[PDB]
Amino acid sequence: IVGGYTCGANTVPYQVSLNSGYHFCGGSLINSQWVVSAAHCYKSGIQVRLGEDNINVVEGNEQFISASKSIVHPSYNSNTLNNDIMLIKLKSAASLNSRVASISLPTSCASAGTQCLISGWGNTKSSGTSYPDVLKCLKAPILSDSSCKSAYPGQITSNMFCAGYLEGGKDSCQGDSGGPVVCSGKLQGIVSWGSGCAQKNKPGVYTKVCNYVSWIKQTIASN
Amino acid sequence: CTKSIPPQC
Ligand SMILES: [Ca+2]
Repeated sequence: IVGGYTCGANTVPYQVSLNSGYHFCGGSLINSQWVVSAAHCYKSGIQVRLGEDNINVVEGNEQFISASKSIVHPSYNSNTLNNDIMLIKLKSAASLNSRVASISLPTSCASAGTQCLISGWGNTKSSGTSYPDVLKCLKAPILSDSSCKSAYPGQITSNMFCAGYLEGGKDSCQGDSGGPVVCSGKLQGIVSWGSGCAQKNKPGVYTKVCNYVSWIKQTIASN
Repeated sequence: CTKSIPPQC
């Protein structure tokens, strides 16, 4: 997160860290056994870290659970990043508490201008690299589809939306992929891609979760 | 281009 703020310990209890000896992507807990992330975050040997704030210090509320299944969307395309969504099953159920809790799936799609909360442990610099120990937060609006497509001609599908700021300085960045965009208590977006971070006229692009609710529920029911 | 560690384009 570039241009964000320190969330505060366990203020985003659905935020998880995907770990392979280092943090490499985020995710969102949607029930005690399942995490929503981005398809491009797929890799073997994932450990899901819940209840984290400082991801380099043991603070007492962590739960480390290995991923037992990883299910990319059947029509994911790694070239276009269309359908950039993935479901991770935890080897064992997480213990739900005030610091480890799920986020609701949307019942309808969000409108342009809705304010959302974007969070993650990604790079905090638009030029160079600085990775934070503690979770970072950013309040950001959903942009109109017309502005999104003007920023990224030929690249925005009906399963994507832009959020953030065209003036630069505020964005998700490397390490935030797979994590949440939450609007009115609903998981509307997944951090996916963009041209750089926090660059002028290059807002962040996000997987449009409201298009996948049926698929998410069927996948959970059958795995 | 993606916001993973490492990024993919
Ligand atoms: Ca920790």
